[PDB]
Amino acid sequence: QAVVTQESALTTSPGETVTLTCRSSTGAVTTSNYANWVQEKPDHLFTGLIGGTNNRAPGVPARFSGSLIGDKAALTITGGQTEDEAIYFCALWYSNHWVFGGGTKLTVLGQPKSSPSVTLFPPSSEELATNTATLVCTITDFYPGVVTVDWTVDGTPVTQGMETTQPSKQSNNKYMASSYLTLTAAAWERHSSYSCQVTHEGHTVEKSLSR
Amino acid sequence: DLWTTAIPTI
Amino acid sequence: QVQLQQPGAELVKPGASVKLSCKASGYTFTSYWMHWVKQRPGRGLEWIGRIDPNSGGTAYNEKFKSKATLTVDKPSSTAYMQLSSLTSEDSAVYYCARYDYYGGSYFDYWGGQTTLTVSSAKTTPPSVYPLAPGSSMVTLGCLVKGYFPEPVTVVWNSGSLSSGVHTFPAVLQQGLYTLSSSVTVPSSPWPSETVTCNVAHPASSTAVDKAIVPR
Repeated sequence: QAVVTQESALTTSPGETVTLTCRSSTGAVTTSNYANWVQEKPDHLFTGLIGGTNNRAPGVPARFSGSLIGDKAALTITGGQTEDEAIYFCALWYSNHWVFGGGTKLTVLGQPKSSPSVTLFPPSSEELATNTATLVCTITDFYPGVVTVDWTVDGTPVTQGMETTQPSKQSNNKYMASSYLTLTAAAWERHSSYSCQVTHEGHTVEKSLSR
Repeated sequence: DLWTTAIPTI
Repeated sequence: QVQLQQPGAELVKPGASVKLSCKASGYTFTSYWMHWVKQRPGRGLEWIGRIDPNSGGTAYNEKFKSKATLTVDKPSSTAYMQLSSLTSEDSAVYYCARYDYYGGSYFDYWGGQTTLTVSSAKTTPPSVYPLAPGSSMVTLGCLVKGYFPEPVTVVWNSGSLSSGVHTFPAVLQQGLYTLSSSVTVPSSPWPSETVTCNVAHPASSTAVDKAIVPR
C-alpha cells in the first residue's frame, strides 16, 4: 500500500505557468524515489518528460521542468501550450518497484468555451419489434471536455441500464460523447417522458421526448 | 530488492 | 524516429497465455532498459517489471512474477512479455516503455498499445437500427447494438459523407459491445436525398447497409 497521489484535474490558459504535484503515502518524496513524469495524449500516446526528479528527457521542450515542493514532487510547465492539454502521470521508485499516481487531467484553454450540442434519439421500431428499447443521446461540440449526463424517466432520475462514454476529442479539437438508456420494450411502454440531461460548466441542457 | 545485477528471474 | 512498435490488440480465451511484442528500432537496443506497464481504465497504471536487454537481467513487480515473463531477442531488437493463465482481470492495454539509465534516469519512449481482451464469449454479429428524429440542420444515426468482439467499421454513404459524422466508442454491457455513429446534414438533403450507414463487423463476416427513413 505505498500509494502515490496527484491532482485529479487542473485548468490553465496558453502562456500561464502551472504546477502539478505528487504525494508519497510513506512520507516526503525524496531524491531516492527518482520522480518520473509521463504524458498521455489522446489515443494512448505516452511520452516521458522528466525522470529522476528533474532530468528533462532529451528532445522535450524546455518549458517542462521538475523538482520537489514541500514533501511532494512537482512538474512545472511554464508558458502553457495548447498541445499541452493532456493527462499527466507521476511515477515514484520505492526501492524495488515503481508506483504511478492516478494522473492529473490538465486543461489548457486553447479555444472558446462551447456548450454541448445534444440530440436525443427515440427507440427505433425495428429494435422495438425485438422487445427491447434503447434511447441514444449524442453529445457533440462541447469544450472543456467534461460533462455529466443524467437520464430521467417521467421526470424521475433513472440510474440503471445506463451507459455513458468517456468524452472523446473531435476533429475540430472540441469533445464529443454518447450516453445510452436501455429498457425492455415493455418497461418503455408504461412511461411517457424520457430526457437526456447534460451538465456542462455549470450550465444544464436537456432534450426530451414523449412516447 | 533490485535495480540490477543480482536479479534475472526476480 | 526512436520507435517502439506494438500489435494494436489481441483476443484470447480465459486460461490461455499470450506473448506480446515490442519491436525496437532507431537506437542501440541493448543500451536501454525496457519496461512493461499495465493500464486498465478506472485503475490507472501498474508497473509489471523491466528487462535489461544486454544481460537479460530481469526485475519483476512481486504482484506480477508468477504471471509475467519478460525476455528479448537481441538480433531482431524486440522485447517480449508472456502472460500466463489468463483471466478477466488481465484484460487491459500493455505498454512497453524504454528506460534511460545513468547520466540520470529516464522513461523516455513508449510503444503505443496492445489492448488485450481476455473473454470466453463467442463472436456475435451486430444489429443495426436507424436513429431518426421524432420532432448543420438535421442529425441522423445508426445504432450498432450487441456485437462481439471489437472492432466494427461504420461508414456513411460509402464515403460520400465526410462532415457531421461522429462515430462513438463502444460501451460494454453484458459482455457485449455497442456504439453508434452520427451524421448531421442540411435540412435540404433530408428526406430529399438520403443517408445510409455502412456497418461492418469483420469477425462475424457481416456487413449491413441501412437507409434512414421518416419519423
